[PDB]
Amino acid sequence: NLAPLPPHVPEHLVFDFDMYNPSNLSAGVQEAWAVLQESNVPDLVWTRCNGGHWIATRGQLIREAYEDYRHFSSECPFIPREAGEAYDFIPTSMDPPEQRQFRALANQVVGMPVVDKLENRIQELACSLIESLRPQGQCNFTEDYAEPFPIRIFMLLAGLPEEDIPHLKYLTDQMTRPDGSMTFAEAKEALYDYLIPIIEQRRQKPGTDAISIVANGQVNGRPITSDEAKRMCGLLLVGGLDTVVNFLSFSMEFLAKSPEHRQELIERPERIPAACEELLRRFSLVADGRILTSDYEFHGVQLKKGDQILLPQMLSGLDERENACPMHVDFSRQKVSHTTFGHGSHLCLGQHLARREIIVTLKEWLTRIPDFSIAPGAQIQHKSGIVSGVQALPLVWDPATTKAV
Ligand code: HEM
Repeated sequence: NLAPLPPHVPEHLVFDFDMYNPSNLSAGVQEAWAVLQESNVPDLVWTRCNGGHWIATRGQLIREAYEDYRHFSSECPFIPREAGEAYDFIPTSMDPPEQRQFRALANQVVGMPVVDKLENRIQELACSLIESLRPQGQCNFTEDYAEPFPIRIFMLLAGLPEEDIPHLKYLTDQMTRPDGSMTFAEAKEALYDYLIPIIEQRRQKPGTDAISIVANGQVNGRPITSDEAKRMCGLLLVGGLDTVVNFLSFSMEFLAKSPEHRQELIERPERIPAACEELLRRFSLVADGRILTSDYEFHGVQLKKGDQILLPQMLSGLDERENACPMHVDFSRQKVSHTTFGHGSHLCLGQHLARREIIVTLKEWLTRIPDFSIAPGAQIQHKSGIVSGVQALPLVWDPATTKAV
């Protein structure tokens, strides 16, 4: 379903990419997107799918667009428009200078100091989940570890009941990888029906959980509103539930297939940090955009006020101009260039938590279960959207090759 080409678009710039169902999906998600970087594709293209929108295909353009909030506003950051429209998360649907005050608070909740404090639980929970898995010689990594690990830590941070997971998780998924089961607004509403009561309850009787800190926070010398708090917490949930979860499955899927990569990490543990970076570049998975605040001419292409443009954070690091042999995983690259956690003022606050969750998992999984692989005849399927994912990850191993700790 291609929408009719708007008048201002040179037909030579058309490239019908469907962000929700790329063509090469079988080959893998990062691979399906990278077709945008082939020689036959202009740097800046227009796609008639999902209502028509621009796509910047190169690291350089993406970084520029992200730096430029004057022209490229966060107001309507999701494609399609109804989604970017219904989207009112804070600080994500705001531009500087307004953005800054909400950012500062959100930072209080997810920042470094919080990670440092939660470190022992992270380490505790991972060791526990793995040890539990170890003797089975088989899981569903996606359901068995990728989901529980990050979510339980979040539920811990937020002081929310583990029981709300399934419900919460469904709504989150609807937003990033729309099912067709519910629209963005319907989905936004449900997450909101959820948060409302809790926030109220934490304004009256504050805790030490993330929600309490948000609900009772100060912004521009005055108290945050209830609606504002609802809107921050809404974002925290989606990052908490939907990002780390998917990243881990790509990395684990990759590790299950590359014995040599596993080994390197086992023998030269000092490399874990460099490898985490490489994996964040290679298995990057977020694609959001911006809205043109006016007519603007960008790299010789005429953009019209109101046009949306996708600036796929995923693409910067896969771009050959940025990284030689981009599709190749090399833990010892001189420079790992990516924008996996974004670029500009909206640079991801949860990056610290995310990095801690990844490193712990690698170090801990490798220690106990150094040798594993994908279940014979399982066919791994990726999914595309704002946040790309893995559907299921059937792994098998010989219990006799594991090590208890
Ligand atoms: C795999 C890990 C993650 C990746 C790849 C990721 C990616 C991103 C991206 C690309 C952005 C900027 C979007 C934009 O400019 O439109 C962002 C922003 C944000 N992320 Fe992360 N995210 C991850 C994990 C997390 C976690 C664990 C949290 C905290 C629970 C989180 C919280 C946030 C927040 C609060 C923002 C907004 C910052 C602002 O608007 O100034 N993210 N993330």
